[PDB]
Amino acid sequence: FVVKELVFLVSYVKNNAFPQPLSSSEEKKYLELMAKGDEHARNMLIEHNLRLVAHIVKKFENTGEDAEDLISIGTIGLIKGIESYSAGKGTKLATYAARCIENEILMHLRALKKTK
Amino acid sequence: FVVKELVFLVSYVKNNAFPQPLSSSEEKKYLELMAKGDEHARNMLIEHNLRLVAHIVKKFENTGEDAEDLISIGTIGLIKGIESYSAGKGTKLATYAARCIENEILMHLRALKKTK
Amino acid sequence: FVVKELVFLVSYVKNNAFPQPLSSSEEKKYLELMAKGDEHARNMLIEHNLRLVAHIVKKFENTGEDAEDLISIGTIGLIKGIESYSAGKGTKLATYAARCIENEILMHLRALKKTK
Amino acid sequence: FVVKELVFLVSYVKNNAFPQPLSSSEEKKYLELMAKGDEHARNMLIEHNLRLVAHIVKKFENTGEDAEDLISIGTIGLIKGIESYSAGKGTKLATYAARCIENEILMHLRALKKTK
Amino acid sequence: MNKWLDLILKIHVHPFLWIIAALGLLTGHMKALLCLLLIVLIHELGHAALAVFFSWRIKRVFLLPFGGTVEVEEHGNRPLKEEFAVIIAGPLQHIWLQFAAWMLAEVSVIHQHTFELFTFYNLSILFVNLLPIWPLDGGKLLFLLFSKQLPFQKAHRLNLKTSLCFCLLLGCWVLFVIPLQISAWVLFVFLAVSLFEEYRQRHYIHVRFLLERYYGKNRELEKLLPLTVKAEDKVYHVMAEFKRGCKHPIIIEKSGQKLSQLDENEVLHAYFADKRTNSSMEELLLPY
Amino acid sequence: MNKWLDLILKIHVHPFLWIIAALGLLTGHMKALLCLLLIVLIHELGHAALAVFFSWRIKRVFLLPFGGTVEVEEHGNRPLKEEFAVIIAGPLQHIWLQFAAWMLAEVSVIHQHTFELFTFYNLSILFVNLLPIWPLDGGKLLFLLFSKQLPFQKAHRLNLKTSLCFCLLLGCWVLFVIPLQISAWVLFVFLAVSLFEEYRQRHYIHVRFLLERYYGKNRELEKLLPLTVKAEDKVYHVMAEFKRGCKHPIIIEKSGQKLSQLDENEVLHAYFADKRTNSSMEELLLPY
Amino acid sequence: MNKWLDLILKIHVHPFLWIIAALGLLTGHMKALLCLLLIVLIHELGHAALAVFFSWRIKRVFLLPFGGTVEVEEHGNRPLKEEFAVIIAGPLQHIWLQFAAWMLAEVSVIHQHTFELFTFYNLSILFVNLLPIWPLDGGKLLFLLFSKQLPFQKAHRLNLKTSLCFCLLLGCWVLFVIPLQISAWVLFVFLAVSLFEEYRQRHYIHVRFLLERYYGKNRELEKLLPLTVKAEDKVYHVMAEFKRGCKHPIIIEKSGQKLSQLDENEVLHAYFADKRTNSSMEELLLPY
Amino acid sequence: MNKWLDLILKIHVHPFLWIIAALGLLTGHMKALLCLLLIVLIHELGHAALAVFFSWRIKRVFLLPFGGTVEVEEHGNRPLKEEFAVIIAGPLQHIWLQFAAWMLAEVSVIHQHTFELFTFYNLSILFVNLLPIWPLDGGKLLFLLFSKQLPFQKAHRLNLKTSLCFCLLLGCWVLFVIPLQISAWVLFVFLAVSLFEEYRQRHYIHVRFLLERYYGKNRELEKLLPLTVKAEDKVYHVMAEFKRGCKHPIIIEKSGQKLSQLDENEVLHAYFADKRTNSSMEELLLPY
Ligand SMILES: CCCCCCCCCCC(CCCCCCCCCC)(CO[C@H]1O[C@@H](CO)[C@H](O[C@@H]2O[C@@H](CO)[C@H](O)[C@@H](O)[C@@H]2O)[C@@H](O)[C@@H]1O)CO[C@H]1O[C@@H](CO)[C@H](O[C@@H]2O[C@@H](CO)[C@H](O)[C@@H](O)[C@@H]2O)[C@@H](O)[C@H]1O
Ligand SMILES: CCCCCCCCCCC(CCCCCCCCCC)(CO[C@H]1O[C@@H](CO)[C@H](O[C@@H]2O[C@@H](CO)[C@H](O)[C@@H](O)[C@@H]2O)[C@@H](O)[C@@H]1O)CO[C@H]1O[C@@H](CO)[C@H](O[C@@H]2O[C@@H](CO)[C@H](O)[C@@H](O)[C@@H]2O)[C@@H](O)[C@H]1O
Ligand SMILES: CCCCCCCCCCC(CCCCCCCCCC)(CO[C@H]1O[C@@H](CO)[C@H](O[C@@H]2O[C@@H](CO)[C@H](O)[C@@H](O)[C@@H]2O)[C@@H](O)[C@@H]1O)CO[C@H]1O[C@@H](CO)[C@H](O[C@@H]2O[C@@H](CO)[C@H](O)[C@@H](O)[C@@H]2O)[C@@H](O)[C@H]1O
Ligand SMILES: CCCCCCCCCCC(CCCCCCCCCC)(CO[C@H]1O[C@@H](CO)[C@H](O[C@@H]2O[C@@H](CO)[C@H](O)[C@@H](O)[C@@H]2O)[C@@H](O)[C@@H]1O)CO[C@H]1O[C@@H](CO)[C@H](O[C@@H]2O[C@@H](CO)[C@H](O)[C@@H](O)[C@@H]2O)[C@@H](O)[C@H]1O
Ligand SMILES: CCCCCCCCCCCCCCCC(=O)OC[C@H](COP(=O)(O)OCCN)OC(=O)CCCCCCCCCCCCCCC
Ligand SMILES: CCCCCCCCCCCCCCCC(=O)OC[C@H](COP(=O)(O)OCCN)OC(=O)CCCCCCCCCCCCCCC
Repeated sequence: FVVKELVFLVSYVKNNAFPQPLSSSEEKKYLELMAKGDEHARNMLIEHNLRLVAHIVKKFENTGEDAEDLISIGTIGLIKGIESYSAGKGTKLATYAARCIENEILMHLRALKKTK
Repeated sequence: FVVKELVFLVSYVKNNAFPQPLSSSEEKKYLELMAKGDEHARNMLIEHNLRLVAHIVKKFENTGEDAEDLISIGTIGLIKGIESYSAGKGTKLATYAARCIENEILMHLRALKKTK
Repeated sequence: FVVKELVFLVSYVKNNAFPQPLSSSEEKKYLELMAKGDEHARNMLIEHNLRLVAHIVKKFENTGEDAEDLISIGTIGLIKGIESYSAGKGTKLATYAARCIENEILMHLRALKKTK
Repeated sequence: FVVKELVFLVSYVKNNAFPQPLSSSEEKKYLELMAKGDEHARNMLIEHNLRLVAHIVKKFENTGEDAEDLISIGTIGLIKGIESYSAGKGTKLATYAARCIENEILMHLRALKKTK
Repeated sequence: MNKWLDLILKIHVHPFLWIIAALGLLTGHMKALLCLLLIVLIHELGHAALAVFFSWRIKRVFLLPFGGTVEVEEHGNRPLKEEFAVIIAGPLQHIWLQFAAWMLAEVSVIHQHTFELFTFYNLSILFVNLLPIWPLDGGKLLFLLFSKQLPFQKAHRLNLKTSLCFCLLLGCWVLFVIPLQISAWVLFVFLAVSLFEEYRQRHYIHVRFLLERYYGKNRELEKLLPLTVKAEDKVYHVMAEFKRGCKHPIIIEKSGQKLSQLDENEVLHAYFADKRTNSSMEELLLPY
Repeated sequence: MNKWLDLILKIHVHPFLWIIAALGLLTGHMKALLCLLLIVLIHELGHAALAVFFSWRIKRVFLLPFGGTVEVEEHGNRPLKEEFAVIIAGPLQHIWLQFAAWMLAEVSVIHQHTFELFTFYNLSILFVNLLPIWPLDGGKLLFLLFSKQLPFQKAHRLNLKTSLCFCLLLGCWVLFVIPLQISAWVLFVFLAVSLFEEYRQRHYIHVRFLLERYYGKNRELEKLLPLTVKAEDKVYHVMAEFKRGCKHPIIIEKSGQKLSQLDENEVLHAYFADKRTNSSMEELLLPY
Repeated sequence: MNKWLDLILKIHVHPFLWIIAALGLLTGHMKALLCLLLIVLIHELGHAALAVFFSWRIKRVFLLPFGGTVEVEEHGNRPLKEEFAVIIAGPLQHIWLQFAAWMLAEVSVIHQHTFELFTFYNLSILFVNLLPIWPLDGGKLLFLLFSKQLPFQKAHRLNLKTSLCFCLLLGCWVLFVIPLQISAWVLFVFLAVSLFEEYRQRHYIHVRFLLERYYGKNRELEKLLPLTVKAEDKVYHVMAEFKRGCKHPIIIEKSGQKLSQLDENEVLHAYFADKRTNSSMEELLLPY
Repeated sequence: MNKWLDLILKIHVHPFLWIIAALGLLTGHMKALLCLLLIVLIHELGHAALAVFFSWRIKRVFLLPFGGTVEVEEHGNRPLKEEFAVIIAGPLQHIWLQFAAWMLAEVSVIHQHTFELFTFYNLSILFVNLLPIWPLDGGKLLFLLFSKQLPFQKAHRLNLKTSLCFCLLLGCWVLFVIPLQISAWVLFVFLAVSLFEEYRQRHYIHVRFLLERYYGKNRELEKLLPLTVKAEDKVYHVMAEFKRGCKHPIIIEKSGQKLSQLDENEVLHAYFADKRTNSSMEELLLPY
């Protein structure tokens, strides 16, 4: 009776999951604060880099593993990489973290294969 | 009365805040004059590169500090880079000025962190 | 009757005359297969470069000669360039093909001028 | 009486004066027919290159000379360049013709200065 | 078919279609817009699926402001059966649309006055697209018959002539009956432009056909039909007497009495290997 | 001072909305466009203001063709009160909007007919944006209600089930009962797409929640609730039974006998820093 | 054959004409837009056809917001008959246009009111395009008439003076008598700009004419008219007194006495090839 | 002035102005369009000429769909007299336009009903552009008086506050009196946007002013006014007490009794040479 003249529309808040990558200025400041002591800088550094493990886990798909173990091991590898960064070697943090996470997942896979 | 038809048109003069970047021939002439020694050419060279100060200041946000001191320090860095510029290396002036501004801002930030 | 409203819409399949230019990785694969020996790969490589022949023929206008023999000679030049192509020099295939087209057309034009 | 509803419009033929520059294919053909013998090729070559003298003469302006002699001797220099072209040296016809015409006008200026 | 899903995922849309949709949204003609979009989309998806099945080279599925197209990249280089089956997959598919519409109307999911509009639009689009004008779908069905009855070049030219005559007849009919109805004028202009663009590349089409015939992969080998040709014509003038989907052994005639029998292989090798384009055929018996 | 101006420098407009407005201006739909735009803009500015006040990381205030959206980057991170305050700010501005409209109409600035349309749209949007379907605003309130009674993983699974059931019922209704209503098909499709995308990312939310929990430095410690575990399940099953904003001492059960309490911080330390995962609490009870 | 299609691939449209047509379609000005476009297009296609037939170097068929233009690259090059035939082709198509319109209106395809507007526009454009102002069409006919009687330089100066006087009179009338008439200010400004641009380039035309004359190889030799010169003026003054399409033997006057005739080819050869300029005919009478 | 001709030769035009002109051409409002274009063009040319005379840095003369602008590149770095003379050159120029219009009407070149429209539009544009709101032309005339009476920063802030108050008053007046007349709303939103954009760069404006004051070329050296400041405030806070077009010797006060007298030269050299930004001034008497 009142329908056909409603116009529904919508308004929401859309909580994102992966923060946008940091620019070329905040990473150095956060690293310096971490060097002088700041755990919040470490939290932001490990939170602003979830896209890497997001594509890495899907790249290791169609092999017969549940997603929880893969994502957990990827986050552990990301912590490994971010904790022991040596930026003076002349490289980007992204490739170092990707190498660390893929190597750690390879270690997990080798351990699983040896156990099986 | 006759208010129904007025056609509110505008006519004014627009004052730009940051002058648009300058070309190469007369900027080389400006550096030659500065080497010879002239304050006006130095003033034009300084004021034509405030756009860089604007960008590097705005991208250093997300820190909580006010913009007045950051703007002043950026201007000091730009003037220091202009005065101490060396053309023998073989690089563009803008990159050297931006790097000098970045170094000055990082140095002042480290000093502020130490004195906090 | 009901001719007043028909809405003449169209639905068909469009046959391109010249296929759009091909990428680099699978073209290198095509050359490797041709070196191994395959007629189909040669056919694809030849028919993906008819656009160059079209341009060379159209810019060789303003002469009075018909287009049939020019098109045939351009195709012969293209097949000669593709068959005799050498990758050791270190240049793009398209430039070599176009140069072969130009050389073949000039060679035939000299004989045509000598005959008439 | 009939006016205010006219709509004038226009249709003409607009005879150009300077032909558009030749592309990268007709010049070699015209040179070849000139080598084997064709005065029409020479006419086309000296007609399609009349754009250069237009700016050459204006670049020798504000010196106190009537444009008639300047343009006549510029065409004379263009004939100089076209007749004595040696394209095997690895250069463009345009710069050779420009050098020849400017040298010819400089010779005229020197002769006039010596006579005066 | 995964490639079918990839094709569906990347359908392009012309910018003017968005403006047409926005205009129809603010006025109240959305039902007809959805009906037409659904009909055209399914009609094109049928073509796309039957093209993917035979492993052709599809580039992009497009939605013009006046219909939709599939931009395949094969012209005059495929066997007749494939080029018939791909074409016939469109009109042979409105049947299941009609049946589904009838069933849904009978179940009373949709009202009565909606079921009539869909049937009218469906039948009208089928009948319009069944017209015998290139490219549409009747012209590409008549061209196959012509090529089966005549050589390639003659069939191509006859198709062009008949299509042009029918296009002028349709234009005159539109002018005398209904000068209005913009859609008719748009269709007429599109037909004329497409006919001109296709006529501009006959030589390149023939060249593609000949090069395809050279590297023949022996696709379901066919019969052999001999040709009675004298040894006084040009080789390019006898190459234009090849029938699609067949083999043409050559019989060489010299002054009334034939000399010998020639095959397509050696003459094709001479034309595309010896750089002998348009010299002669009297010495093809003993080339060198 | 300056944060609000920074917020003002974040608004973006979708390209299709420009065309929608441009076509609406010409056709004559102007008394409704302003009302809809103003209502949506205020309803979103409320969220933006109470998100900026609590120091959240805004990204855009994007305005869509079928509504508006604000984008933050805080999923399962901030405490309950912050999220409740941010969410409730939406369905509150309508009260003062209606009050201001009534005041403006009492002194006769807007005609009586205009007042009816504005209040109609206001109430309609307010009641539509309260449905218990994710994300909207009803679904988020229901999720907040669930998170205060149940563990986090169960509260994220049951919400996804309930929203799916409600969306399926709504879709069935809107397709098979109501005639057309183009403005509701968009809502249904958007709800389905958002629900599917949310379902596809159920593990990253959990890992982010765990990381946030581990990195709390005396972040206003609160209600203490000890928990008990058995020797069968690993540490992962223990971690799944956590509640938002609560510290849970763990009782180690050695097959009937209880040794002592287990701190949460040491469990997280062994899971993340000590790298001592893939083991049961029996190994945890006897570490290095 | 193919030349006409090549011509068809040369038409260009100014960007402002697209906006003009788009706005005219919506406002309701459609019965006049087609008439104007068709008349202009045919009036220019006549020029294009009889320019292509005589093997001229067309560049575009550009269509302007206030009319149309075709661009060639032959200034003072081709003989008189070619230019006369090309020019006269314009104000001739209107006859068959009017005949066809009358025939189409007699069988009642177009209403009587439409017929009046078309013939009004046809006659108006035909009579406007015959004014004796450069370039138009009357000015070029007057230039041909002057050239067939007078030396080339005088025929190029007197025409430029007369066209300037006529344009000044027209400008005075249109500015100080008729009220506004925006469609005439454009015509006046365009005429003034074209006249100034043509006046600024009065020497390149002469040098092109001389170059064309020198490079004629028995190009249909015609009427012979000997000329006489004196010892005072140089060779430049002798060259200025040349007529189009005529060979002029020159009598050398040695202060009252006449030596013999002087060939034109040898004079041109000494001027261009022998490099022997900047001298009087006395030096020419005693060459190397 | 050759630079004036160069400026006139390269006037830019916004694309929407062409569409407005095309719409006016097909409806019949061309006389008013020409009147407004002429008035705005001359009003802007006056500013351009008086800016070129003083050798400023002009960039481009622009024609927006609602007026015209001159984009100079000088802000807060010029003597007061120049920035007054350049501003006053606009309104002081409608007088000769009015006189010429009156004379032309009296000679009977133009009718009576055209002379009234021009006068109405001219006076209306002058009165509208004389309003005291930044940027317009009344705001830039009040700001000069404020800067002559107050220091630079305080004058800037007071100007911003008064301009904002007047903008809100004008908006309320427009809303209550005439909701229609799109031009008023366009002017209002333009004023608001310009005010916001100008307020966003106060610090950069002040920095430019200080840098210009550093390399002072002694432009008509003026009086000296001492400042009573104590040696306990920041140097940046006392730098904000400089008056435009004046010299400010510094008097340093230390515990009631002044210490010595300081000039701008040494303090400015310390600020821009010694890297001492915001430390203190108690040691400026004996820096190092
Ligand atoms: C971020 C903000 C975004 C805002 C967007 C622009 C907002 C523009 C609103 C446009 C819109 C809804 C469009 C919704 C689409 C949004 C979904 C987005 C999807 C994106 C892909 C609202 O239109 C309303 O506007 C009101 C103001 O004018 C009017 O109602 C007021 O009520 C009085 C009471 O007091 C007031 O007194 C009085 O003043 C008004 O009468 C009406 O115009 C109408 O109610 C158009 O409504 C449409 O409804 C359909 C019938 O279903 C109509 O269909 C046709 O109607 C017949 C007439 O032809 C035809 O014969 C028939 O064949 C066909 O059925 C359309 O005609 C059209 O009317
Ligand atoms: C990739 C997809 C592409 C889709 C394109 C758009 C498809 C949308 C179709 C739109 C469209 C066809 C026109 C197509 C022209 C565009 C051609 C496109 C070429 C692009 C370059 C709808 O046509 C159908 O729409 C149906 C909607 O319900 C209605 O059918 C009904 O449904 C059931 C109810 O009971 C029944 O069962 C059924 O019996 C009914 O008949 C009817 O409106 C009609 O049948 C527009 O309608 C057209 O007809 C009339 C008004 O009707 C208008 O005449 C105007 O009248 C004056 C009074 O204003 C105007 O002053 C004047 O201006 C003009 O004279 C037209 O101007 C136009 O408006
Ligand atoms: C490459 C081809 C380019 C073609 C361009 C598009 C062609 C579109 C033509 C548009 C155009 C001329 C525009 C010329 C500009 C070109 C110059 C270019 C310069 C570029 C920078 C022709 O318009 C004609 O079109 C005819 C067809 O409709 C109509 O006349 C037919 O006659 C009957 C007899 O039989 C027929 O029976 C019947 O059918 C028609 O009545 C009329 O519309 C008119 O005569 C518009 O005319 C304009 O005239 C002015 C009065 O000076 C009018 O001003 C206003 O009039 C009042 C009404 O508001 C206002 O109250 C008043 O305030 C104001 O005075 C305008 O209104 C407008 O009318
Ligand atoms: C860089 C240069 C920028 C120049 C911009 C354009 C300047 C062109 C001015 C155009 C314009 C002002 C409107 C401006 C709005 C645009 C604001 C621009 C903002 C850009 C974002 C002309 O306004 C003047 O034009 C004069 C032309 O002669 C006439 O004056 C006369 O001249 C002498 C004769 O005797 C006398 O002496 C003198 O006494 C006369 O008065 C009058 O028309 C008027 O004075 C448009 O006129 C407007 O008024 C009326 C119709 O009149 C229209 O109302 C419509 O009526 C309904 C019936 O259709 C419509 O249904 C409805 O829709 C609408 O209600 C308006 O809609 C609009 O048409
Ligand atoms: C695979 C793609 C599907 C192809 C066939 C589906 C469409 C057939 C034609 C129906 C009309 C065209 C709809 C355009 C919009 C319109 O016109 O109206 C839209 C009508 C409005 O109904 P109403 O307002 O008239 O009455 C309203 C009285 N309650 O709601 C619809 O129909 C929605 C579409 C049906 C919903 C199911 C979706 C498809 C399911 C599978 C279909 C069956 C498959 C085969 C089963 C064996
Ligand atoms: C330097 C730039 C010039 C500035 C001043 C010129 C304009 C003053 C205002 C006149 C009305 C504005 C015209 C807009 C179009 C319009 O409105 O109509 C346009 C009117 C139509 O006249 P009509 O249809 O009403 O009657 C028609 C009855 N016959 O023809 C004009 O006027 C054309 C403009 C005048 C022509 C001379 C050009 C300028 C010469 C120099 C001017 C004098 C200089 C100082 C002399 C001491």
